[PDB]
This record gives sequence, C-alpha cells and structure tokens, in this order.
Amino acid sequence: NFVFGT
Amino acid sequence: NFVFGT
Amino acid sequence: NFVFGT
Amino acid sequence: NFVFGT
Amino acid sequence: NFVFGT
Amino acid sequence: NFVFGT
Amino acid sequence: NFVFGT
Amino acid sequence: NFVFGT
Amino acid sequence: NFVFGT
Amino acid sequence: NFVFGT
Amino acid sequence: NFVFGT
Amino acid sequence: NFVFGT
Amino acid sequence: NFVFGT
Amino acid sequence: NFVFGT
Amino acid sequence: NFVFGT
Amino acid sequence: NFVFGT
Repeated sequence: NFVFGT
Repeated sequence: NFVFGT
Repeated sequence: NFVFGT
Repeated sequence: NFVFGT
Repeated sequence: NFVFGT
Repeated sequence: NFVFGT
Repeated sequence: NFVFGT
Repeated sequence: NFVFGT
Repeated sequence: NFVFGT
Repeated sequence: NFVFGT
Repeated sequence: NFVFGT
Repeated sequence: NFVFGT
Repeated sequence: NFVFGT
Repeated sequence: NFVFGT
Repeated sequence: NFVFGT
Repeated sequence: NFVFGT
C-alpha cells in the first residue's frame, strides 16, 4: 500500500 | 499540507 | 508508517 | 486506518 | 486546525 | 495515535 | 492555541 | 500523551 | 499563558 | 508532569 | 506548522 | 506572574 | 513516533 | 512557540 | 521525551 | 519565556 497526498 | 505513508 | 503535515 | 484533516 | 492519526 | 490542533 | 496528542 | 497550549 | 505536559 | 503559566 | 509521524 | 509545575 | 510543531 | 518530541 | 516552548 | 523538557 502507499498513500501520497499533497 | 501533505500525507505520506505505507 | 505515516507522516502528516499542515 | 489513517485520518488527515486540515 | 488539524487532526492527524492512525 | 492522534494529534489534534486548533 | 492548543495541540493535544494521544 | 502530550498537551501543548499557548 | 501556557500549559505543557505529558 | 505538567507546567502551567499565566 | 505541525508535522506528526507515526 | 505565576508558574506551577507538578 | 515524532512530533514537530513550530 | 514549539513542541518537539518522540 | 518532549520539549515545549513558548 | 518558558521551556519545559520531560
């Protein structure tokens, strides 16, 4: 899994 | 803002 | 793990 | 789970 | 304001 | 765990 | 200003 | 836990 | 004023 | 422990 | 400004 | 002025 | 865990 | 102000 | 451990 | 001015 919020 | 994760 | 920033 | 509110 | 968590 | 800020 | 961490 | 009020 | 703690 | 200040 | 890491 | 520590 | 508030 | 910790 | 500053 | 370390 990965999460990448900007 | 940011959110980063695994 | 996660990092969260304003 | 994660929560990210700004 | 902010809320961050897991 | 959580962090909450005004 | 207030920050609370669990 | 931590508390940070200013 | 301030309040700091754990 | 806590510290409180006016 | 706030950054929290799990 | 007052500071109190537990 | 880490906390970084400025 | 600041709060730093682990 | 934590450090807190005004 | 105040700094507190745990």
